[PDB]
Amino acid sequence: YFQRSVRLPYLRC
Amino acid sequence: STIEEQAKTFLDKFNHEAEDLFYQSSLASWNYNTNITEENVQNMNNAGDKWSAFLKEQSTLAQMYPLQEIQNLTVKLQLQALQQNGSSVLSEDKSKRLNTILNTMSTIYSTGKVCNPDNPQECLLLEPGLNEIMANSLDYNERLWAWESWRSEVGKQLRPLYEEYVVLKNEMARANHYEDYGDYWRGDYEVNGVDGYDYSRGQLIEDVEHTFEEIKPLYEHLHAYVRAKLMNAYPSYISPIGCLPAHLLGDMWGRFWTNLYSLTVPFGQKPNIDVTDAMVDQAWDAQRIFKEAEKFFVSVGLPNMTQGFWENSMLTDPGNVQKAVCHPTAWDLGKGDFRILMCTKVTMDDFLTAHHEMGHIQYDMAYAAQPFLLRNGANEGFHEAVGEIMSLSAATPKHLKSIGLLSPDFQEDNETEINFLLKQALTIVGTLPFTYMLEKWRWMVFKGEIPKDQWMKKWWEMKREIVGVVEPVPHDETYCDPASLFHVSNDYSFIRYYTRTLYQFQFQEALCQAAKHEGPLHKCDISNSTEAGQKLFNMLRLGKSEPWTLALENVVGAKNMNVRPLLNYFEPLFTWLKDQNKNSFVGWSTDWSPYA
Ligand SMILES: *[C@@H]1O[C@H](CO)[C@@H](O[C@@H]2O[C@H](CO)[C@@H](O)[C@H](O)[C@H]2NC(C)=O)[C@H](O)[C@H]1NC(C)=O
Ligand SMILES: *[C@@H]1O[C@H](CO)[C@@H](O[C@@H]2O[C@H](CO)[C@@H](O)[C@H](O)[C@H]2NC(C)=O)[C@H](O)[C@H]1NC(C)=O
Ligand SMILES: *[C@@H]1O[C@H](CO)[C@@H](O[C@@H]2O[C@H](CO)[C@@H](O)[C@H](O)[C@H]2NC(C)=O)[C@H](O)[C@H]1NC(C)=O
Ligand SMILES: *[C@@H]1O[C@H](CO)[C@@H](O)[C@H](O)[C@H]1NC(C)=O
Ligand SMILES: *[C@@H]1O[C@H](CO)[C@@H](O)[C@H](O)[C@H]1NC(C)=O
Ligand SMILES: [Cl-]
Ligand SMILES: [Zn+2]
Repeated sequence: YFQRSVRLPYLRC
Repeated sequence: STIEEQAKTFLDKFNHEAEDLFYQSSLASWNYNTNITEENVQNMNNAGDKWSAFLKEQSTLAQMYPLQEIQNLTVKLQLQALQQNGSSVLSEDKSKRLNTILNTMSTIYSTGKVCNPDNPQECLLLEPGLNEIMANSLDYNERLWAWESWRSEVGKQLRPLYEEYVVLKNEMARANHYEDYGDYWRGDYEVNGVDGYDYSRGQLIEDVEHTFEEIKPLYEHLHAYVRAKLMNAYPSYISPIGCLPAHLLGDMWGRFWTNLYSLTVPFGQKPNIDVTDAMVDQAWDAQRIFKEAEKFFVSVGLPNMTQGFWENSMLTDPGNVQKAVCHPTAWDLGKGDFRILMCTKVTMDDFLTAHHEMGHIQYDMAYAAQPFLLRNGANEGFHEAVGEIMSLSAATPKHLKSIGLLSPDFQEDNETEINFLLKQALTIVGTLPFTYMLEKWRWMVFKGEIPKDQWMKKWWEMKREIVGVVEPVPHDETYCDPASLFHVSNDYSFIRYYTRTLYQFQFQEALCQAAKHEGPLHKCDISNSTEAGQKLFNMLRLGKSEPWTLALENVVGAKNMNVRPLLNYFEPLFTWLKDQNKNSFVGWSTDWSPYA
């Protein structure tokens, strides 16, 4: 999952 | 040009590129989640590479413009967000290594399967093979098999990977001048320089533990009642002074006790407030469920779903041909693109979840007009709370009667009330000790307070001491039982599910006052109250342009977590449990275990 976050751009699906 | 004029020019450039690139990446991610194929994995991996590189470079550029010379607070906020180094502090080799560890852990969990000891040609996965065992089996031995096989086959694989994961994450966090990775995670609640609305990272631990104290008595009584009814369902297997066995809690870990309702319902004669049978008898499908959720959100004044939602969403399992990631998710891709992915079943759980995810979507639509980095929930718990208050109203028997899942000739009484509150408690209240204990174990491990040779020791001690749950089989340090849960082995912070639960009741109290609700809070449904909808929207449209403390105070008039609304919600059930437990023991001994 992609995210509008500089600190956490990508979450493991 | 002034520093701020340059900053404005830069931010407009960054926002345009970010929108286009984020839309592209989310399209690839959607393809992979809807269609699990090697090609789709490739595309998503490359999209992620591009996304992270883009953010590294833009953050580097945004470093130029000093914050002290910026007077526009919207601009200042975007800059503040874009200036965080994050995981970029690690070396290319070390960052690559950590990425590979996270990817490996995810793949292990998703492909993990266990095979029957005899006839080991047919195997079971977590989703769905082992999950249905843990949810429905009434056989102590079959459940114990699924619980122990899953934690041994899969947990032991993740144990060394988790060990290195701790080291590398701690290195990144300390490089960003955080005490440890747990501190880095707690950063989500931090607020600085907002004149009395500030919130420090240490403050969250104190707040969580202080509220958990007040939670403890209600949980103790719920626990004693559950223990009693579990003895009726697993005779000879449960002590009346002991912890509960970990495989008999209704799912793979006891994260929710929802599935225990059928063994714990206090008044079986009264009509079922679990409307699964009503939905099936009335031939509901996922279309019906989601249209009902849409109707709910319209009744409070909110927009109904876009045409793109009904065209692009995935509301049912595609079939055996193409696998999908069936974790219910609400997608906000940008460019007016909103979707939901849910492999929807005709159950109450999915009816409430549909309401929850559509709540996520309504939050996203409300803050769409904000700048890119501000199109977010106020904190990690705000989105979950927003979905949970929707399900709070949806679960009420009054609401179920209004949509026809209870008969028109249905009457509330104190017994049906007790049933409703108990079923609510099984999910909501049951998850609190579990969530606090898991996150506390992680926090201590990251802090270095639990040596490796004691990890599974300490964890299970905490499980007995705080959750009141005991392992059926002794577990040495070859195991990694925490990593056997998706969120732990996929690097998700977990304390949000605690903070969500408090926020939700505060929101609900406030909204019900907006709806002029008369009665106990647990009888409140906000349907048809455009006033409550307006009140919630005023906060939803904010995005995260204001710190979470102020955003909370705008709806509930409080700057912090408050536990009182939760207790008021469950007060009648608390009383009934205290009376029902008058002959039972309340509490538990850490020393009783099934094996010894
Ligand atoms: C999901 O992935 C599969 C690949 O495994 C795609 O299937 C191919 O689709 C193309 C057209 O897009 C066909 O020409 C091929 O014959 C298909 N191959 C197989 C093995 O099925 C599929 O298109 C992807 N998308 C969806 C929605 O299924
Ligand atoms: C910060 O700068 C933004 C521009 O990025 C300003 O936004 C404009 O504000 C005026 C005032 O309502 C509007 O008429 C414009 O249409 C807005 N345009 C854009 C492109 O955003 C904002 O007002 C500034 N904030 C402060 C406090 O001065
Ligand atoms: C929200 O308002 C609608 C319309 O007033 C309600 O639907 C009506 O419910 C009454 C009884 O409450 C029925 O006699 C009508 O036939 C219903 N109207 C329609 C168009 O079906 C709905 O029940 C209200 N929601 C709640 C929770 O009371
Ligand atoms: C990010 O790191 C660079 C170099 O280490 C430093 O100059 C900058 O101040 C850092 N930014 C923050 C927000 O810590
Ligand atoms: C969506 O809501 C509108 C009002 O906002 C309502 O008139 C309409 O019936 C709904 N959509 C459809 C397809 O009817
Ligand atoms: Cl466990
Ligand atoms: Zn959620």
